[PDB]
Parts: sequence; C-alpha cells; structure tokens
Amino acid sequence: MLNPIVRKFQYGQHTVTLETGMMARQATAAVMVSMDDTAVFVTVVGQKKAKPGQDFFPLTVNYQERTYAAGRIPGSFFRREGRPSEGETLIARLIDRPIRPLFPEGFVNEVQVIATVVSVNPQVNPDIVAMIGASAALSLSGIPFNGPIGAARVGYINDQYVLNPTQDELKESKLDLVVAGTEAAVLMVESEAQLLSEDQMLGAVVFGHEQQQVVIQNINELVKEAGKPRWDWQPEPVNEALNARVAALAEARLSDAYRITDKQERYAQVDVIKSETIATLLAEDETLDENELGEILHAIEKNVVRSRVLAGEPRIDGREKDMIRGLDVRTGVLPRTHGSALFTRGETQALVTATLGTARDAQVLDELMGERTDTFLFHYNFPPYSVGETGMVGSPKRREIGHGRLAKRGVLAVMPDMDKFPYTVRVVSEITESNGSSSMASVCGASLALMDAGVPIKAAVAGIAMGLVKEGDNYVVLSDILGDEDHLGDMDFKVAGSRDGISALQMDIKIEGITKEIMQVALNQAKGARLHILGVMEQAINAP
Amino acid sequence: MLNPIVRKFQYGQHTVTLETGMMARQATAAVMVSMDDTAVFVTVVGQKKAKPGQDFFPLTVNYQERTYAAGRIPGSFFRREGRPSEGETLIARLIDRPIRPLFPEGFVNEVQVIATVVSVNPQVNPDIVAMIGASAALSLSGIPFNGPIGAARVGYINDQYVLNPTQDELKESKLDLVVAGTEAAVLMVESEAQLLSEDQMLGAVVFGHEQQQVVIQNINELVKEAGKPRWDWQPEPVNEALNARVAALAEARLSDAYRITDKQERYAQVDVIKSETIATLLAEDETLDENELGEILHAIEKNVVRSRVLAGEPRIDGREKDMIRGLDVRTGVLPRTHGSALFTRGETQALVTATLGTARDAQVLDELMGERTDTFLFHYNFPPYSVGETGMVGSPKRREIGHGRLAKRGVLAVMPDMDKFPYTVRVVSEITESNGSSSMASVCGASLALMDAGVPIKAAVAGIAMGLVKEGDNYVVLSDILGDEDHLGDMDFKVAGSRDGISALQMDIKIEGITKEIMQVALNQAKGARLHILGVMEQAINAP
Amino acid sequence: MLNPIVRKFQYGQHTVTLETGMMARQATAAVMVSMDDTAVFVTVVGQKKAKPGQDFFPLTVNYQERTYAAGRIPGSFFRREGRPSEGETLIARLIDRPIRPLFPEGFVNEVQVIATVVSVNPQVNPDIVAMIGASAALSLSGIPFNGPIGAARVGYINDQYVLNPTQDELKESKLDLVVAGTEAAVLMVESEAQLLSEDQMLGAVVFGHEQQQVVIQNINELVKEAGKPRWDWQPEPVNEALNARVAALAEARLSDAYRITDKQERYAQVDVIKSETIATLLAEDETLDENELGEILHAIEKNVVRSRVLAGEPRIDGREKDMIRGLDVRTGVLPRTHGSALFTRGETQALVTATLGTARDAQVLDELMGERTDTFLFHYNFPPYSVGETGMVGSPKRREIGHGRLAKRGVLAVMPDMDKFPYTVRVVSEITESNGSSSMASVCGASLALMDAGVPIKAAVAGIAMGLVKEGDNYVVLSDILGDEDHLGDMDFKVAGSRDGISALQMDIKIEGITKEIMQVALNQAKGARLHILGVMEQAINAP
Repeated sequence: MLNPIVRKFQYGQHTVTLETGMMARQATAAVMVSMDDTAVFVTVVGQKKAKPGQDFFPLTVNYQERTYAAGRIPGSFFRREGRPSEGETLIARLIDRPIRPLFPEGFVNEVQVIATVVSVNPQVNPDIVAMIGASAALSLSGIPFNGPIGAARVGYINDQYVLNPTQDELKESKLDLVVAGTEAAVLMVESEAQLLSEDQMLGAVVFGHEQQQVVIQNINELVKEAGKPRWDWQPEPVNEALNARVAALAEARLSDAYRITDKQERYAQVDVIKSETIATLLAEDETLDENELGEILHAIEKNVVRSRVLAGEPRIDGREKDMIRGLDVRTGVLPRTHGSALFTRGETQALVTATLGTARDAQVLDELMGERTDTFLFHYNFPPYSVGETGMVGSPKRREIGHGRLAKRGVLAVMPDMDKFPYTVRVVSEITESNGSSSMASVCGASLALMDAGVPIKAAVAGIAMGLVKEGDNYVVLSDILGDEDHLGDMDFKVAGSRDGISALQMDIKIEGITKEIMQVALNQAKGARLHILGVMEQAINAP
Repeated sequence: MLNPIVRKFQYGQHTVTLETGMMARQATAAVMVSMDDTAVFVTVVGQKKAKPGQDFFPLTVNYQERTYAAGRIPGSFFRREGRPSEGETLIARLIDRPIRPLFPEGFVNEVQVIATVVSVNPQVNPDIVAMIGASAALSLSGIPFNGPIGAARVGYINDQYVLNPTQDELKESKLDLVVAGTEAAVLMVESEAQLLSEDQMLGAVVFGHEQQQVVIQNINELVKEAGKPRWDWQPEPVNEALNARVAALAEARLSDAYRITDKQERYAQVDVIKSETIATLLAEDETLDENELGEILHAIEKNVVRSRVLAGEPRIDGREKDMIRGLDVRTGVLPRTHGSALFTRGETQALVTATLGTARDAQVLDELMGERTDTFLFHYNFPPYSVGETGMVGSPKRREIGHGRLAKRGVLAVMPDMDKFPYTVRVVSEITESNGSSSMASVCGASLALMDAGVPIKAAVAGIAMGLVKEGDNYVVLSDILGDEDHLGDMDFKVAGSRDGISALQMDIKIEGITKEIMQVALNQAKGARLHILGVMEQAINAP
Repeated sequence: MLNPIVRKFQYGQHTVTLETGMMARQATAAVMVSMDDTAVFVTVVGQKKAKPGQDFFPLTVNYQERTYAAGRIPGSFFRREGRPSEGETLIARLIDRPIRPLFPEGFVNEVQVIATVVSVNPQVNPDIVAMIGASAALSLSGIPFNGPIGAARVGYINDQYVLNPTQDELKESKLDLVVAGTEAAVLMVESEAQLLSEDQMLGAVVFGHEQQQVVIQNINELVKEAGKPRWDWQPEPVNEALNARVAALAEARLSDAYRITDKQERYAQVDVIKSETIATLLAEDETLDENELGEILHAIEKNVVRSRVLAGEPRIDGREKDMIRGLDVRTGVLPRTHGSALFTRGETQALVTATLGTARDAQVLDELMGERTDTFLFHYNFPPYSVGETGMVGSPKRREIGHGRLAKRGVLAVMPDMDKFPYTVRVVSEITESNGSSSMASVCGASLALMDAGVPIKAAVAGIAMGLVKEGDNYVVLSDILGDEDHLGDMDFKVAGSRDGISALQMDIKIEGITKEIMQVALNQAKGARLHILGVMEQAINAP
C-alpha cells in the first residue's frame, strides 16, 4: 500500500488541497491541485544530462482540458479531443511565462510541464489552479528553480479589490487580472479591465501579490516534508582567459556598432563582427568550443547596451528615455473593405483591418466551464517578412495567439455593447514590419480601423511597451523599447489604454527584485506616451 | 500486350484470386487479392541500399480504405479520403504485427508495405484480404522473409466453429478473432469474446491456424512460379575477438545491473555501463563502430535476463515465476466526474474515468461497409510522464489507438445492453506510470470506473499479461511481466475477462516454433492470475 | 515622414497600380499591386548567405486568401483562414512555375514569395494580380532574376480574343487561359477550351503574350526609378582539370548506360556508375566535395541524351522523334464499383475509377469571390510505389493537386450538362507506375472509366506530353517523352483533347528563347499522337 502526503490550507474563500507521491512516481515531479472542487493534475519531467549541442533553454508547457471534467462527451466528429483551442493555448502561456525567468542562467536541460485538468467547478477557474501545480511540482522536482510562485486573481467591485472572483461575480466586476511572482517580487501580470486610472490599476497588482503569499508559504513547507533533494547542478566556470581574449577584438567594434539608427544596417553589421571574430579564433586553434564563443559575444552585446543607458548616454537610435519614435497614421488604406488602417511607429507597423457581419457569424466557443458566443473577434498574424527572414506560414503559433488575445483585451473595454451595436466584428492585424512592440501598435491600428468601419467606439484607444535597465539598486525606465532593448533588457512592460484610463496591460519581467516604487515610474511615464499616440491619432480621425 | 499471372483457390465458402506481374510493375512486389466482391491492392517497396547509421529495422505499414470501393462519395468538406481513421489504423496493425518478427535479425533496410482497398463486399471484411495480400507480396518480393502467413476469422456459433463468418453471421456469433501464423507456428492473434472458457478459446486459435494452411500452400506455389530471385543478403559475420573483449568488461556489470529491482535506479545504472564501455573502447581504438557495440551490449542484456529465468532463480524484481505484483485498488478518487477509478499494479498505474451521455453524444462511425452508431467509448492516452521521459504531449500515436480498442474488447462483453441501459458511456484511461502492461491495467480500472458511475455491468472484469522465455525446446512461463521482460522475452500474452470466462485475448508471439501444448499452460496460469486481481477488486466493490 | 513610390498604368481596361517603399521596409522587396479594386500584397525575402549543405534551389511560393478582402467573416469553426485550400494551392503553383526557370543556373540561396489577398473586386480575379506582384517584387529586390514577366488572361467570345475577361464574361467565353512569359519569350501556360482547334489555341497564346508586354515595360521603368541594386553574385567557376578528370572515367560507360530500354535496368546502371566513380575519386583524394562531383556527373547525363537526339540518333528506349510508346487499354477491372479503367502507356499506368452520386454529395467550395458548388470531382494520387521508392502518405501534395486540376481541365469540357445528367460524378486516379506523363495518362483513363460507369460523355478524350531538345536554333520535337527526356530536356508541353478539338493545354518551359514555329509544331505533332490513342481507346469501348 502507498499513501500520499497531503497539506490543506485556506485561500480566500476556498480550501486548496495539495497531494504528492502517489500517482506519478516515474515522473520527477507530480502534484494534484484542488482549489475547492476544480482539480488540475500537473507533472514536471526533467532530464539530468541534456544534449551538449544546446544553446537555448528548452522549456515546454502543455496545457490540456479534459472533457470528463465537466461531465460531457466532446462535440467533435471523432468524439475525442485533439488540438488545443484558443483558451487552452492562452493558459499554457500563462503558466510558462512566470516560471521561465526563475531558472538559473546557463541551465540548458530540457524540462516539460504537463498540466491536465481532472475535474472542474463552473464557479472557480482552473487557470490559477494549474499555476499552483507548476509552482508546487517544479519545487518538488529537485531541478534548480527559484520561488515558488503564487497564483492570484483580482476582481474590482464597489471601488475595492476582491480576491478570486467567480463567474457570477465577474459579471458585476470591472477589473480582471491574474498576478504571478515569487515571495520577493512580482513576475507577470495579465490584465483585462474597464477604464480605471493609473493608481488603482497598480494597487490591484500589489493586492494580489500580498494575497498569494499564503500559497507560497504552504508549498515551501511541503518541500521540506515530501520534496526530493536538489539537483547537483553547477554553471560552466567563468573563463577569464577567453573573456579578455575575445573582448580585445570584439568589444571595441561592437561598441561602435550599437550607434546605428537603422535596424537593417545594424543587424548586418553585428553579423559580420560575429562572423570574422569566430573565424579568426577557429584559425588560431580548432579546440575552442564554437558555441562558447557565441555566448561571450552575446554577453558583450548585453554589456554595451545596458551600461550606456545607466550612464545617461543616448540610446541605440539616439533617443532619450521618455522619448518615443516617430508616428505615421493612415486611415482608409484598403478600397473594398469595411475598415482599414496603417499605423506606423518608427520602423514597426501593422496593417489592421475591420470586418462587419450578422449575429449568425459569431464564434461559438465550446469551453469547459460553459458554452458562450463571442461577438468581438481579434486575430494576430506574424509573417516572416516582418523581421526580415524566411520561415513557415499557415497555422498561427503560440505567441501569434497570445498577442492576439492581448490586443483584444485592450479594445474590449472600449467596444460598444450589443444594445447599441448588434453586429459581429472581426479585426485582423497584419504585422508588416517588426522591431519593438507588435501587440501594442495594433491596438492603435484597431481603434483607427473600427472607426473607419463605422463602429461607434466609446473613446480612441492606444498603447505602448516599456522597458527597464536595472543594475544593483538604481534603474532607468525606457519609453517605447526597440528589439535590442527587449531581448537584452529586464522587462517588457506593455501598457494599453485610452485618453481617460487604462484598458489592459501586460507585465513580463525577466529578473527578480522588482519593486512597487519603480512600478509607479513605469506606469506614469507610459501614460504620458499614451496621450502622445492619441494626439496624432485624433489629428487624422476623431469621429466614427 | 500486357499479361497477368492468375491463381484461384477455394477457401471456405469464398474464392480467393491472386494476380501479379501487370499492376505496379515498377515496385518490387504488387499483388491484387480480391475475393467475392472486394479486394486490397498491396505493394511492397524495399530499398537495395541501407542507411548510413540505420540501427533499428524501419517497417511502415499504411492501410487505407478508398470510398469508391463501395461506390460512394466521401462525406467531408474536401470530399476526399484524408488521414486514416480509428478503424484504418487498427487493420494496419493487424498487417504490421505478424510480418515484423519474420524479418531476420540484422536486417536494417527500409521496407514499406502499403494496402489500399479498391472494391468491397458488405459481407466479406477487407482485413484478412489485406493480410493475405501482404503475405503474398512480401513472399514474391524477394526481400528476406520467413513466411508466408495465413489469415482467418474463427467465430463461434452453436458450440461450433465456422471459417470466416459473414457480417450477418457475426451478429449471432459469440466470438470474433483474427489469427495469423506460418506453416510451422502461430504469430499473432487479436480477439473479442462473450465470456468463453479456456478450452474453447484455445481450440479457436488452433482451428483458425489449421484452416489458413491452404492459403500458405497456394502462396508458396505462386512464389515457385512467378517469384523474383531472392536477395543476396547475409548477416554480419560474428567474431569472438570483439565479443569476449566486451563480455570480460560488461557482462559482470550487467549481471548486477538487473538486480536493482527499481525501474528508475535500474535504467540509470544500465545507461552508465553503456556510456562507459563504449567510451573506454573508443579511447583504446577510435576506428570501431559505435552502432555495432550497442548491438553486442543488447545481446548480453538478452543473455543475462533469459538465463536467470530459464533456471530456477528469481527474476529482475525478486518475484517467482508465477508470483504477481502488488495491487492498489481505488475508486471515487475524483470529485466532479461521473465515475472515478485509480488502479495500480506494482509499478504501472492507470487513472480511469467514466462519463455518461444521451443518444445525442453517440459516436457516428463512417465505415466503408456502412454507417453505424457506437454506444460504448474507450480512449487510451499514453503521456511521456508515464515512463519518465519528455515527448510531445500531442497525440495520438498508433500504439495509443491499438491499445484503446484492446481494452474496449475486454469490457464490451461485460457492458449492459441498450434496452436495460440507454446511455452512451465514454471511458478515458490515463496512464500515470508505465512498467509492464498498462493496457491490461486499463481494463481493471474500467470496471471500477463503471461501478462508481452507476453503470450496471454484468460482473467485475480484470486483465493481466504473460511472458515466455524459450531456448531449444524447454520453456518457462512468467506471470505479470515487467517492461523489459516484454522486450527481452518472446511473447506478449494478454488475457482479459471475468471469473466465468474470457472477454479479450491478445497473442503477440515474436519467435517461431511455438507449441500448442505450451499455450494451454500459459492460458490456464493466466486464469489463476486474473482471479487474484478480481478478488481485491471485489473487496473494494462487488456491486454498483 | 514615410513616402511611397507609385506608378499606375493601363492594361486593356482596368488600371493597374503599383506601389513600393512604404509597406514592409525590413524585407528585401514588397509591392502593393491591384487593378480595379482587387489588391494582392506580395513580398519577396532573399537570404544573403546560403546554407553550407545545399545542392538544389529552394523556391517556396505560398499564396493565401484572406476573407476580410470581400468583407465577410469566414464560415470556419475557429473563424480563421489558416491552412491553404484546394484553390489557394493552384494559384500558388501558377506563380511558382513561370518564375522558377528565370533564376540563374547554380543559384542555391533560399527565397520566399509571400503573396496575400488584402482586397478583392467580385469581377477582377486576384490570380493574375498576384503574378504581376511577384514579377515586380523579384525585379525590385536585386536578387538575380532574368525577368520581369507579364500576366494575361485570354478569353474567346464570338470567335474573337478578349483580354482579361471578368467572371460574368467567362460564361460566354469558350476558352480560359493564363499566359506568362518575358519580353522575348513565353514561359508557362495553363488553359481550358471547349474543343478548339490548334490554330485557335496557338493564336491565343500569342495574343496574350503581346498584350502583357505593357505590364513588363512598366515594371522595368519602376526598377529604374526605385529599384534596389542587383546582387553581387557569381556562380561556381568551371573546373577544367576536374570535368575532364571525371569524363575520362565515367562518360565512356554512362553513354552506354542511356542506351538500354528498361527503366529499372537503366536507373540501377546509372546509379552503380556514380557509386563507383565517386568512391574512386574520394579514395584518390578526400579534398573534393560530395555535391560538386554529382553536378559534373549530371552534366554528362544531360550531354549524352541531348547530343543523340539533336543529331538524329535513336532515343533511349529505341524510339523515333515522333514515335509513341505501346498502349494497353483495359476497362471493367473492378467488380463492386461504378467505373473501372486500367490505361497503360509504355511503362506508365493509371488505375482510374468513376463514382456516381447525388446533388447532396457535391463539394461546396468556399472560394473568396463566389459561392459556387462543384458537381464534378477529380482526385490525383501519386504514391511512392509508382516510381519504386519509399515515402510518406497523408495529405495530398502540391504536385498532386496541380495535376488533379490539370487532368480535370481535359475532362470538364467534354462532359455533359446537368440538365441531361443530374448526377454528381467523382473521378479518382491511382498511379501504380510512372515514367513519362501520368497526369495526361489520367485523362485517357478518365474517359474509359466514365464510359464504364454509364456517363453519357459527348466524346472520348485522350492526350500526351511533348518535349524539346534545343541548344542553338535548330530543334527536335519529341512525342510522348520519358522521365529522363523531361528533366534533361528543355520544356514540358502537355496537350489533351478529343478527336475534333483540344480540351486542355499546359506549357512548362525551362529555357528562354522559344519561337512561334516550334510551339505550333509541338501542338500539331501532339494531334497525331492524340488520334493514335483515341483509335486504340475506341477498339475497347465507344458507347456507354
């Protein structure tokens, strides 16, 4: 006989139960989460010795909702679920994003987080239930993983924050955000609100982070109770011999390379510097490990950008911190469509179109919690010609779907109700070129496309992404980040809203140690830039 | 003018016609086997040149069912037969399973045996017609094949046997099995029975094997008449200079490596030896093939386990040759689903669920013969976290479909009729951990899920797997085999049924020379092992 | 801030507008094309450096129609276009085919042509608009391209040729062809014509070629205005010391290798020479490249065949310049289906079947501009066993859909109306062996299958493909070419029709400098071979 080890704790209005060490033993980690009646079984499998020819951390999270959870036989032709829907893909991204940055730098081992829904209650979502599982299992696995993260859902009724609102409570609620992060700092946040202000939008993030602290403490006690011992992993020793040998040839040229304004001219230049430096090092001796060099050159690229921002020197394209790129607004680009828009910011632009139809063309979503019909439709396409390369095209990938739901949340608060406008609207965003924010601009393109179409929107809506360069305690907040300022930066602080308030913001932080004090600066500077986008948008069109 | 080579012979109540030499002359083999209204054109293509590193034998069988065989336009959006359905995959396995062990060891050349149905009779099933088709083609191809095999459906009407029962006669029949084997011995068997005794179930396998002998004789005469010259292929010359060089270094390590008992600790130890023995030989001589060294180590692994079980000595986990693994019967493990079950046998586990629905949720099967509705549903999911590896959560592999119907056949005889219980039942089996037989454990969890849901089944149903190790003429029968035992053994003898009779039986023999005398011993020992599972199941629940 | 470069002109009636320099700046080239209201946004991306291990030229043209162009929400389940349809792949091939031979010999850099429909007029067809867009983008990119090409649709109303007919004007027309080619010579060509004569079909190609000249002139002027400078590219230099080194060892017996008749004996002989020549050259020195030696051997294979045909020597299988291979006509090959046919030409055969149905079984094509329901279906299947190789079977390949419609082009014109025959007919072609033209042999098998089914077709239809060997100004026209005479040849000239007129005409030229006189001779010589097949076809069956 095998007996499981359990621990029960009160969380909000529901009693969350965690179980381990009875179901999957062959898997490195296995926990079964049960908020109140909704259960999600999460397993984490990680290899001890991965491949040697790996340069990227290969983490994959597969979220899947079982049909027997609600107690219904699937409506598919084969009577068996198959491909994940738009709902299941968004939750998969909601679990990956917070857990990714907690892994130590230099960890290249393949890990897979399989989260399957067991049972479901029509009141409690299982999003946040699955996020606790990936937080509990990964801490019990032994795999080097900081945290663990807490999962919290924030509501807003009567100008006051409510922890974990049900489906019936969400009908009267104004704000709907999911907050995740470690005990020390916040890590992500996915929001969907009405038109709240800047102060109350930040207060909900702090509220949820304080409430999720109960979950974090209960997992930590379970690690010392049933958790497997930590992996004996050590990062590759910092070779000071090569870090001065490569830098004496590359750091001098790469410092001058990051002053070019054009993206095409800069990326072609840094590729040449990376090519001939390795070519010379291979000509010296064939012992030097190729990849190794690729990470040293990448470390120099990170050091050149970050140090110049902290000192007070001009950015890549030679732009101050609170300064943004130039704007180009074009309404009515297509001839035989309902609505069309061409919004351009610097060197990134989105061809956004709007379509109108009857209520019969509504998307009938067969969700696990309940069957609902979606009136407003938003689609995000990211073709390879935007970044300037070749790739596969046909079916939308993870992001494509994630950024599409993001741009939907930023407009959903503005969109008129069915009582005034009873027509199904489909908005398609086509990324023509991409350098900084592609999900954001869109929201700017959607507002121009919906007016042009004839949709009576409440107020013009815009949005821009923010960044951060943090080293020690001091920090610099960036307005309208570039491609090199996001991949080498510390966070992708996306904010979208109207003239009055904020519709929806996405918080993606890569480092731990983020504070509420530096959150206010990033929130306030985004509002000043948001009004600047709208000042040019209202210059072209101001009425539907 | 083109000319065909025709052979006709009487087989039961049907006449079988074999044509070769005119259709698909470019392919190594092409045989047109069409009985009384219906046929399955089968072609074999084998590459003369083997891969560069190819180690395993790549055999791929694609069985597809054209809709114009019955004379009907397919009911789809594209109006064309696309990817194979649940049915098409099953027959493909009935073609792939008997032919695979007949290919000689050391043969790594890629071969493809595809079968396409070109016309069809509502009374004669295309499954055995395709099996004879592949048997005739592979023998006429020239590719090293130790066949040919015969195909026969046995059935059971009025305490008697009838060779290849028709679709109308199958409704009155209490048995439905397809037997495949050579002139010397049996090789496979896929069966479905309505609670039959061991003597009647064993006598059915012998009956079908004796009746299919005329098929083998008629194929052999065609090979002597219109057969392509056999391939000049010889296995790698076995040298004792390299074998004893590894055996004096690895056999001592591998002997203690199979005494570890625990799966995770055994596989970790057995991988270390493989990773070190090859590495130490490469340090001494780097001109040796790594691919050859792994095949020798696999032969040593085969010699250690088989010799220990051949003599009176406990196996890899400490069990005797009839002793079965420990049991953990659990039900009502999940809250918000109709039926819950948790079955664990030693180191294998299956989370089985039950779901109830109306006649609206019935599976509408669009088969080649005609449209029918399926009331009982069974799905088999095999995730990567079961064995402790990383894979694509995606699905569903073939083995997943083949084992899905396997467990469906074991419960179908137990399941109540439509009149007494007019509800469509959906059963989903989730493999939590895998070691030994997980398909037989799915049948044990199925009965527990149905009783928890409230489904009034006839009796309790259970299932176990049996193994064999034979060297010369003497044999040792194993009860409830482990994973490896299945790979390093000789046969996968699966038996599923109740206390009274057998509901399902699968016979997957990988070696020829199997005796009728040893089959009645393995089936009788399986009955005693099945009653042990059923006794513990009745302890937790004996009625719904 | 952002300025476009625009040039608009006239092309018969609808004014064609071309725009570049604003949309998609990151990519290599992006041109906004359109006529009246139909707009197709085409992008071309070319990679600077080639992949180390490349031997072939990777051209991947993908055409995607988006439903917001017409102003309609898609009728799909997810409400997203996604994967390319049956129609979308045909236009993708219609763009890929003419542009492929224009790339210089030796160029191996990966290029992608992404053409997407963004706006559409219900009268103007996007297919010719997308072809102009790709022609403009490839010329403005700088990537080595020997264009530009023009696109013209030719109709035939009241014995007169009409340039670019609208969808309403096509109902009166008896011809619908899409002609493509450079300023000096024609390239590809696909037609469909209710039994028209040779001079009518030939004159229509010349008509469209002369009318599309104004398009090419306006593209060339735009390149002179705002075109990115031509790529600094130079092909691999001719190795005089290596080309003679291989020839003095391989060319001697490779000349005798293309002398034997049988395909299986020839392809085994040309492979065994290559397997021995390269093995000896690698043993002599290991500094040589694997792919470089194969390119010289292929040049020998090309030179041996072409030199014999041009001089006046007998062909590979011992045929004359106008001689057609042996024919085998069989019908009623299958028992339990409506239509059955087994047509064989030389060593190529197609198992063609005809299936009868009702109006309920008709395919509803959700095309961009249109709601038409197709009553006639044609499906082409090219399995791996036809060529004697091993591959993967699943979703119909681009080559299968292209030949499927191409075989449909010849049958649709001769088929009876819905008023006299109100049954939906499905035709499925199965290629069992292939060497010459299996797509045109499917048309011959289609007429035999329909007569066996009972379809009252107006006349019998047959056809063959034509080849040409031209290196100077003198030419040799070949009737019914092989696989070796098509790859090493210069053009693929497909003709299909009845005893009175031509139903289908396809033109696939790989070389520049095609004259008017060689196009009519290849068409007139095809008529003689077409009458030969129909004469043998009438011997078996003449009336249903």
